[PDB]
Amino acid sequence: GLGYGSWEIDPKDLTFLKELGTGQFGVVKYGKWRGQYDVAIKMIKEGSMSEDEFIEEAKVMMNLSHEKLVQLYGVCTKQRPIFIITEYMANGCLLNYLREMRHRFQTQQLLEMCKDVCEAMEYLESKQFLHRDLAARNCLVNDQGVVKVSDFGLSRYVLDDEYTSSVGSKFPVRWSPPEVLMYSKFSSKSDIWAFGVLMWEIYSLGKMPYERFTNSETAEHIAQGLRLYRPHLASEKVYTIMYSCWHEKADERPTFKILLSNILDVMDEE
Ligand SMILES: *CCC(=O)N[C@H]1CCC[C@H]1NC(=O)c1sc2nccc3c2c1NC(=O)N3c1cnc(CC(C)C)cc1C
Repeated sequence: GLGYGSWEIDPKDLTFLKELGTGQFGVVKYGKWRGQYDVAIKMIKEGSMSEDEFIEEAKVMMNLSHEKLVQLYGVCTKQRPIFIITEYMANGCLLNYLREMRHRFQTQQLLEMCKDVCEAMEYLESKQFLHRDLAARNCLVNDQGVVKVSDFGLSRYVLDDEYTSSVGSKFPVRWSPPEVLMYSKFSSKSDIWAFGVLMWEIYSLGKMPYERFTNSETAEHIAQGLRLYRPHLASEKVYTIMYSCWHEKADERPTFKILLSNILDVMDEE
């Protein structure tokens, strides 16, 4: 209506129903939009985000739409704190979901989670949009068990320097390729590397990558050409796919289109 652009949600249209917890940007709630539609609401804690830059980018993100990508519905910007409104993912983040042993996953289900994420990443790649921080902690699970990619691109607007450079105590070292750690060279191939680590997290049921190492030791391990190794639940064919994401030379890593074909082949063969 009057006063709200196409990227802007009227917060008065929101009904807050349940607090989901607190993340890095702040509190996340479950609610309804105009009484009928499930939504997630992330309340951006003040001082945490580059808000004017994020809002301009939110206008571009409104045009990103894919079955396996968490849908941005809009932002609430007239106020502090601002809200990010999205489709609701009832089973929470993939990381905690993988760690609940009660699910007793079949490997067929684990590969489907990889395929879910890979389709979303191929879509983002087809739009020349880097995620820049892909990890199981960022993927979400809906009430049907479908995995979708979330938080895409948001690291660009984080003001806490501990998060934004490899020198920082909160940088995702364990998801980063050597050229990121050594030179800060981000590209589609640093998303590819992180996807390989995500595949490892999935088949490891949510273990920390390099769980016996510090970040500093992980960087040295990776820099010397050493890698994660095969999770007990990964077949040889599955391990070949995730390992292909970790070529020291970025240009020898596959695209998300090639990974998708490889994953579909293994689904057929297994
Ligand atoms: C393992 C990670 C974890 O523990 N997360 C916790 C942070 C607060 C409580 C936990 N979060 C959630 O359970 C959920 S459920 C859900 N559904 C939809 C969206 C989200 C969501 C969360 N947390 C979220 O942060 N989001 C969310 C993600 N990404 C964006 C950005 C846009 C462009 C997609 C927005 C939201 C609301």
